[PDB]
Amino acid sequence: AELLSQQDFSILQSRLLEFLASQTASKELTLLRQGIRQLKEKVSKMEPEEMTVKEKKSIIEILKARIALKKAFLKMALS
Amino acid sequence: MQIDTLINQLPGISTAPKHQLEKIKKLQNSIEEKQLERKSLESENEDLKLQLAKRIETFGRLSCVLFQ
Repeated sequence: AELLSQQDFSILQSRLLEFLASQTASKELTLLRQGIRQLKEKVSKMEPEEMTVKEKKSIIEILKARIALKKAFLKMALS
Repeated sequence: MQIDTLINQLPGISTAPKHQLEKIKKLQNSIEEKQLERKSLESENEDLKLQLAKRIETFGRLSCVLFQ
């Protein structure tokens, strides 16, 4: 049950809200603490895996320029 | 016994070479004309090869430059 997506964020926020509205000891808080535990372990398993997201965009575009030129040249010889 | 059986293995042949000689001359003429045909078609071949080679060369330099 592990993936670090937006949906489990919204899960977190909904847990927070439900805690606030619930408010000695709390069965909603302990559910919240399980949730933050899960997200903590999900971020601990997390790996940085970073190359520049701006560079990412740029190489998407120049690579796409490559591909378009490839198909242009290929169809050029086939004609 | 082996010599005898080999003598039987021996096929009789005319000592005269006229039949063989004529065969020989036919083969020589034959390979001569086939060699001429090969020569004509071979010159045309090499000309063709030069043409395609030029088109190749254009392709190679163009492709390299443009993609890189």
